[PDB]
Amino acid sequence: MFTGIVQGTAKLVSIDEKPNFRTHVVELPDHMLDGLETGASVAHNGCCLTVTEINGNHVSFDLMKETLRITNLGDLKVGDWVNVERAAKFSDEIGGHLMSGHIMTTAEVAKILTSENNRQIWFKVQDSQLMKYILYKGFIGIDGISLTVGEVTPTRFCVHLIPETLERTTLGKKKLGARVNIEIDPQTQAVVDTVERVLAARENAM
Amino acid sequence: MFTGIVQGTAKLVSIDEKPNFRTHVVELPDHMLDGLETGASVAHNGCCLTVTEINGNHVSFDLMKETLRITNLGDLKVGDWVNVERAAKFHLMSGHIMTTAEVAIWFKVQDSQLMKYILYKGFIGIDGISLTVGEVTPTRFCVHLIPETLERTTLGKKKLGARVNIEIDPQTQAVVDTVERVLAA
Amino acid sequence: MFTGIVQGTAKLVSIDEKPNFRTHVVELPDHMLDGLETGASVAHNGCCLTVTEINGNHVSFDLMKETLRITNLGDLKVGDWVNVERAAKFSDEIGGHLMSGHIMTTAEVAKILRQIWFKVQDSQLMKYILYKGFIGIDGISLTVGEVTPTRFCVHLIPETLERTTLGKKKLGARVNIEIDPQTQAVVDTVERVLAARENAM
Repeated sequence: MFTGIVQGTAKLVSIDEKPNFRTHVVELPDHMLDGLETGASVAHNGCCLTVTEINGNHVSFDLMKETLRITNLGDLKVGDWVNVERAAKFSDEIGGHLMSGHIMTTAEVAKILTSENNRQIWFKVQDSQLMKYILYKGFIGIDGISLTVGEVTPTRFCVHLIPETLERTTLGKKKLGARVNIEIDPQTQAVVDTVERVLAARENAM
Repeated sequence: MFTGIVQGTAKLVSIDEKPNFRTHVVELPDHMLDGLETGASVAHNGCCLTVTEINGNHVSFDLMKETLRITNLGDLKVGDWVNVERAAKFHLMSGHIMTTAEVAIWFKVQDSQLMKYILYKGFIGIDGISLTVGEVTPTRFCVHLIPETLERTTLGKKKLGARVNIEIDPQTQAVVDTVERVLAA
Repeated sequence: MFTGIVQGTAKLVSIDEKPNFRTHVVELPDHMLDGLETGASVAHNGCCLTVTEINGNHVSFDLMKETLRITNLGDLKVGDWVNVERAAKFSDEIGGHLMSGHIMTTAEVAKILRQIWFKVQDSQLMKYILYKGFIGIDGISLTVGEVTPTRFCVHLIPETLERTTLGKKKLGARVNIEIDPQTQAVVDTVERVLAARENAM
């Protein structure tokens, strides 16, 4: 599990390609190393990966072709940067929302409205069926970033940013068109799914 | 995430106003400073804000356009007090303000349409305080407050016509929306 | 708190009966002993219990008379096995599906094909048991398979089957049930809302 509070941005240092997967080597922030052992789970742009090897501030991970296909991770190139977050423990506060690290969909940066001191981004969902999990003032995961859902529509939703966000993540550098990993708030999906089942159940019981 | 159990009140000691943006400096109780770091979340009157700077017990937070638009924080004046809560650990609150209400305790809901989420025997977030809804009407609702609560928050000091931040219970919102979308059909 | 991720199985090596309570001594997997102290919470078959004593790898707990009729723990005989899990630790990575170790009812295995069908003791609770939802069985975090107004099933993977005592259960066996807390609230909110909807009429 993750909080959506990015602990750092790591740069992609090398890619080792294989038939069924790809190896990603990142240079991770020094503070992220203590306690870091192989097999640990780190989120890359919100996608949960496991440590395979560590060398100084250089950490390794393997990506199955599914992951590459389904997330923006498969489009990364060396020198590119990702948001990183180590797994959450019971002693950590949840600065954001409780995130799985499970990416199924991506969204596209549809529009950016920049003004003095402010930045609002609009995203367009790939799966409109998913908008039902994206509520006004709700939570949403973006490239591993926990964010408040601004105005939403049937096909898009937007978010308002603070400087802090722009200074800690890669979000601010994403251009129009950019594909971002999306993660629906698990707790929200659960609520919604549960209601539908109840309503279905009741409909039949009639 | 927050619990809605206020951990303290803090005094606003500095305000930096820029177009569509403020930076508030609050003086935090020493017991809330423990383990606080920049980037962390703290809710001010139920509103999630992010620490930008720590100077002793003086803690900075930026307030952006939407925040200013939707909450009563922009109304704060130096020397004013806010309900503060550090982020939860292991009612469960998002820290996302939907609207504000006026003390009419009975509250007159500014955006009356949101009443569909304010229900009897239900939870609600008032200025960061988790509460259960008492009686309602189409335009307003009531909450029953207790002594410790009044003393430990700025809610006590809240006078007729004063505005409060309303956090809709995320669960209820999800349910309500869901129900309608379904039963619309 | 608990995750629904069973940490092991332990054999009941002793039962000391009293009028008001009972004492079960289990033999805990060695891996579960480091850090364990009296007062520690350990779930047995998904039911939260407290360590009264530690004699080597044999750990003691007392069980209230009520808890005994209410759960399957009362059914235990020396030599029987239980699912065990220590409550979570600060340092534990957040995982599983947070369960409180509180058993609302039990169910009987009614058919086995691994797909197990169950029969709930307190059937008013079926409204919290939903297809595709979560359910706690003898402290195991599972997913509800098909459901009837009477019974529900689960489909078991071979690991689980050999990490827990679930796979060893036979027809007519009683299992401890933990209703997903968040599901209750939701199920509850729903009905509230629907009510409002009619009352507002």
